[PDB]
Amino acid sequence: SSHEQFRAALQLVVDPGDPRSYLDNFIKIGEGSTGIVCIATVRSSGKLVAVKKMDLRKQQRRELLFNEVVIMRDYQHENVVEMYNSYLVGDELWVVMEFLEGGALTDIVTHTRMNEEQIAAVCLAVLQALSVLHAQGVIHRDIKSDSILLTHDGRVKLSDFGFCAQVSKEVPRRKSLVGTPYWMAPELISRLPYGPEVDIWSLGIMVIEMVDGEPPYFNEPPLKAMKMIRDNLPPRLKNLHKVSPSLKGFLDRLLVRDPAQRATAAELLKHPFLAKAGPPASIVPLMRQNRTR
Ligand SMILES: C[C@@H]1CN(C(=O)c2nc(Nc3cc(C4CC4)[nH]n3)c3cc(Cl)ccc3n2)CCN1
Repeated sequence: SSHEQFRAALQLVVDPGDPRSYLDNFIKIGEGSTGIVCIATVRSSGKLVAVKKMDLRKQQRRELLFNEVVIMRDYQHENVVEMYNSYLVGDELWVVMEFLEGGALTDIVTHTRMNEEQIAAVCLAVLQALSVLHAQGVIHRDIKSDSILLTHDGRVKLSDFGFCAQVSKEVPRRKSLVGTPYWMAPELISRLPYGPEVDIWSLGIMVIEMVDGEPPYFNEPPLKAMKMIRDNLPPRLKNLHKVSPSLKGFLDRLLVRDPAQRATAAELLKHPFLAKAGPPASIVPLMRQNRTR
């Protein structure tokens, strides 16, 4: 049947065997839309790893977990969480990854104000990842603060590629409605042909997260937020008058409704706002203390 076909297919691109041959002491530390994140310990070693566990039977778009394992195989980039191995355990896909001990950007945003040196540092790190991914035809399609992980020394890496897509010379655009409603680009909510530009819109929403502490429409039912994103003017900062002209001029190039006028990752990397971008040390205080907005 279709599930057995897909499971056989997935078995062909993952590593063989059971990672319980070398992983001990699984503990759930978090969850996302497709499954849970555990920490585990390499047997006979002190090495800590993160393991994503996704039940195939619960997935709305199982083919995109194929994309994650395949496209991100041995992807080595300073701003991308490293994937080590993948396995099929019963009806679950397990993906063994680097453990980032600074936590997720979501936790920083909810507990503290960030200054613009810190906001620019985070944006620089994400756009360096996206600029390369987009040049290779990879659309992430789930950019948001929960997809951003930090090290204790303040490095910033992108993860959560479970919704990603590959575009090509032959098939340069997608139309699938995929992502997290409050961060979705309007042309994607509209199921119009779209390219990597949808990640740039989502980054704009994450910038609003970093400035305001939440995305626009965050307490609205998700279908209503999607209707307002699709139909209304781009959402604005609640704290509009507390940010510099540089940051607003930057944000104005991300939250552009027309994908053909929205800035690309490579263009944004040249923007004057990112000359503010602080070094890893500027991020470190954000994981150790809180400062209300
Ligand atoms: C849907 C997921 C849910 N998340 C967590 O559960 C998650 N991941 C972490 N560290 C990771 C994650 C990974 C890959 C991605 C396995 N490596 N290191 C965390 C580290 C600390 Cl200190 C505190 C809380 C954490 N929560 C954050 C990412 N988005």
